[PDB]
Amino acid sequence: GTIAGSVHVIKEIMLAVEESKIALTPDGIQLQVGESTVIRLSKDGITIVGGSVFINGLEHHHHH
Amino acid sequence: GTIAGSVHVIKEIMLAVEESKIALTPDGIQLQVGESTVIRLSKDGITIVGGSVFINGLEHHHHH
Amino acid sequence: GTIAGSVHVIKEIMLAVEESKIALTPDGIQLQVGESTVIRLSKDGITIVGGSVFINGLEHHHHH
Repeated sequence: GTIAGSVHVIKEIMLAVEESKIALTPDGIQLQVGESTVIRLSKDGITIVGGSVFINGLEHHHHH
Repeated sequence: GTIAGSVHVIKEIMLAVEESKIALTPDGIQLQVGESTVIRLSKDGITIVGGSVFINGLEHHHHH
Repeated sequence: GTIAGSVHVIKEIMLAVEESKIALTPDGIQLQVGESTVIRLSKDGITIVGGSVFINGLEHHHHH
């Protein structure tokens, strides 16, 4: 399905098309596609995760 | 021009101001400005490209 | 507060929930949360800054 919504009572903006979503809340911003591609922004920083992440042609590998 | 639109018949949300665009589809999310700055998110990962990309002050150079 | 708005006279789309904002203008796109987490996209490239930035589990440290 698809949802585009802005609500204040409880404060959220959501844009969604199936599994692709952008959400804004007082805690920050999340962009995601499916279950494992996610960019999250919060007051304290940013997390970027993806099965493959490429930045200007160079792959950023996983660290555990 | 400028466009902000949500459509389901065919499933897409688009936010555009001239050459700056964010689009959501069932395939993922794309953010772009002009023809060569792009962040794309898909089920399988993320690509980030820009003439200059800086992350926390450090430049990420191009790899071919 | 919360704001979701599209204006053309002067050309801007803004999505905001308290300190979390996404703005599109002819100059590009900015996503931010609070005062120091920011992703900016412009015709010339991309800047990503956050108190902590992690990409696929690896921290990207600050360079001055």
